[PDB]
Amino acid sequence: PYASLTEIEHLVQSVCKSYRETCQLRLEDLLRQRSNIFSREEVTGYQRKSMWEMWERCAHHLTEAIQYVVEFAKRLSGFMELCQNDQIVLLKAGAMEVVLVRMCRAYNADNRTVFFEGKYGGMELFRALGCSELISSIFDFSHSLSALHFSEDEIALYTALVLINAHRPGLQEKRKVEQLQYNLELAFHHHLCKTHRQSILAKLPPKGKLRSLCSQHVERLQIFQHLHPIVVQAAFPPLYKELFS
Amino acid sequence: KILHRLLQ
Ligand SMILES: COc1ccc2c(n1)CCN(C(C)=O)[C@H]2C(=O)Nc1ccc(OCc2ccccc2OC)cc1
Repeated sequence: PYASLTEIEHLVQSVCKSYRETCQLRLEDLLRQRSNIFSREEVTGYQRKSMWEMWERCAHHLTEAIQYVVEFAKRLSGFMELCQNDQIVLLKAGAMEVVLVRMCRAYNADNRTVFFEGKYGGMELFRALGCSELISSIFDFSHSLSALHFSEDEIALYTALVLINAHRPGLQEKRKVEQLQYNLELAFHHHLCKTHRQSILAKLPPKGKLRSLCSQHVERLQIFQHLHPIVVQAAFPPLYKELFS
Repeated sequence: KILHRLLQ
């Protein structure tokens, strides 16, 4: 339990630091690359790729993103003090949710494009995946977060809470995770109060929204795996399969 | 498998 303001502010700076250290993509880099947009020729190229090649490429890049989220957790105060069961439960449920939130940084609301393999492209880039519902949902979600003008520090505190969620089924030290979650909640809300940003509280996504996105991801994978079981077995990252089946 | 190994 964090009692003084100085303690709470120490948590804030600690969380923000752990975040900055474990982003794979610098905000500055993503912003200054925004003019670098796939041409119609390249978009057509993406649309002509097989469903299985596109899934493999997507599963690969997401897996790399997940690895940075694991590093983020390993650097988070409190997380490494939890038992290994609980560490795994939190990452299993939360890693993809954190990726989805971090993705808003790589999203340009001005033209509805996302950073993918070196350039920005709209959602039509992903048509070969055969999961437009999932894709447009992800895009709408990133759009909603972009409208809030999330700061880097807000992203750090919000993703720490996404991860440190005491309601995850299968936790052995529920009360310990609860205490960590509460301390992080005070840190997030203190920072918002300090920065006159508490108006974002009502505008943050409803809890089950992130869960809906991860469920859709799993559901689409299941269908893909049924169509291409050898591809998943032979060409999907081991970590990705472990997390998503 | 992997998450175990990544955590240590
Ligand atoms: C977390 O923050 C970010 C943001 C962007 C990127 C990264 N990290 C890592 C580096 N990167 C590269 C190298 O391209 C970017 C990326 O992966 N882009 C990207 C990948 C997949 C997308 O939708 C497909 C999809 C999404 C979710 C679930 C299943 C899916 O289909 C199977 C859309 C964009």
